[PDB]
Amino acid sequence: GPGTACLTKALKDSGDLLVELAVIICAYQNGKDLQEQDFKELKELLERTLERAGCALDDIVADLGLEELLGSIGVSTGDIIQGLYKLLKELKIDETVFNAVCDVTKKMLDNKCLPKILQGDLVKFLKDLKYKVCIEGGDPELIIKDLKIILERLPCVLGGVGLDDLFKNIFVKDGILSFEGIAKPLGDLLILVLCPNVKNINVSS
Repeated sequence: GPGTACLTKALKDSGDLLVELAVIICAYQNGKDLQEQDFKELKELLERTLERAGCALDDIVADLGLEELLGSIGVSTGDIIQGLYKLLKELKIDETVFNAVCDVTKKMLDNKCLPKILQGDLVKFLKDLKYKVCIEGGDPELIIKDLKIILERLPCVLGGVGLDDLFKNIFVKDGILSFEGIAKPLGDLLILVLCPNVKNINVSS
């Protein structure tokens, strides 16, 4: 249908749609003890994300067939998410990218980052890491400074460790960033998870 058609083309366009959808889908699927307002905001984010790509969620829901009669007034967001996920696989999306984004999203939820995922801030975070942190030929003192600015806007990823104490434990050592003491979990997340993800995806600054 028109909704699936629009989505199909939109995924082939230069943009962040696949990554953004993966975040939304995996947040819905993995979030723990989600509030009703969380579910409402996730749907609003899906609607907005599709609109920005030139598509309408209503059209997609029509094509998923969720709107016939059925045993409810309205369509459940869970059904939309599961339908959308199945549809994406039918459209042969890059599941390597999808799964890598999904795994990252899971880790960010475990750090209580949902309120910021809801604000659409996660893709922004990956963009900043891609161009300011996970880079080649960078000045490590400058990278430390840039990381400080970035994390200050997404403090949930610090996992309760204050920014000030975290950076008491981040040093240049032998030309590479060194994450010592209480900063080691953050360093692991960057080095093992986030930097490989942002190198994998193509996304604008």
